[PDB]
Amino acid sequence: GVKTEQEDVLAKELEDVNKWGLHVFRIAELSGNRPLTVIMHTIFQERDLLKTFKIPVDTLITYLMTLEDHYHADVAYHNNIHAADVVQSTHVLLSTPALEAVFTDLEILAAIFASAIHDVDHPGVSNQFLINTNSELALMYNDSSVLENHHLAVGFKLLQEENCDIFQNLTKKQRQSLRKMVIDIVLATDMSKHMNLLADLKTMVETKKVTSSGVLLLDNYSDRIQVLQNMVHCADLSNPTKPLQLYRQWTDRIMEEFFRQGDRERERGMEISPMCDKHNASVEKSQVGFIDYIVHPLWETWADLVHPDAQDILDTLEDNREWYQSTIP
Ligand SMILES: [Mg+2]
Ligand SMILES: [Zn+2]
Repeated sequence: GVKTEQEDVLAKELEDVNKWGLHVFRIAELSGNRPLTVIMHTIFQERDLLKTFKIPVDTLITYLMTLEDHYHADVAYHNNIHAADVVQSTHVLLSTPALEAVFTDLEILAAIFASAIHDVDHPGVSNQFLINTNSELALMYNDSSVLENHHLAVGFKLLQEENCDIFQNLTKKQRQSLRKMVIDIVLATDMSKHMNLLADLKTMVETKKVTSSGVLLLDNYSDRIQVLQNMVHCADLSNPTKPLQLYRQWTDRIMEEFFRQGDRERERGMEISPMCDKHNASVEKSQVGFIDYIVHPLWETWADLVHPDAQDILDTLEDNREWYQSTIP
């Protein structure tokens, strides 16, 4: 009737679910490689989303396990642990004081569902690799946000498996709005969209308006979805902002995945993609470059939007950047 000793240690780790720096690798081990299922279940309960959207709990668990099973266990980075991490990171960003009572239950559901599906069935190679090899996926999506289109299509298609339709009790109006937001969020995870997303976030910080209660004013769809898009984008680019023990595990994983792509490119006589050549790699210099050109400008702009809620996240990012700089040989 009550939990095993393993289930109890897992539940104690899940008490950090509202904190930046959750031990997500430990949750992966303890859950029997079910980090996405257990973290999504915990967040759905915590935010009362089963009651709000009348999601049968058996349907939720069946869908979450099905979704987790369509992440590839042999992919070192773009797997269920990364999905779980982005979900939990989105969950913390949604709870930021500057956004209190800003977003509806449906918008919260969209951002979390989007986070959960955002990399499903990732083959561990880039859009460019799928385009250059003339893959079926690239043919299907006309070389345009190939992986991100595929993630969405799989995330939604899995709702049609036996007892998997977690949206069965939503009205058509709820479903159409949820779907448009989830699509808008996942398509924005394509790094080709980063510069336009960041420009729009900066424009929003420059024209920023606050309510009498001190929270952000977002009074049109365009502004609301832009913030959710940048939020899930920040969660996706949050590794360098985590405590260094977590950041370094993510770096080991992305470099294993990139080097594997580089090995496949070299064996096929293809040009080796940036940072994918294990014989010509500067892990440390690449991380400092990633932080300086991509991650820090994004998180600095996010920190301005929700000032001062993200100051400790930005501090961890700057400390991690200095640590990698100090190890450049
Ligand atoms: Mg992705
Ligand atoms: Zn991702």
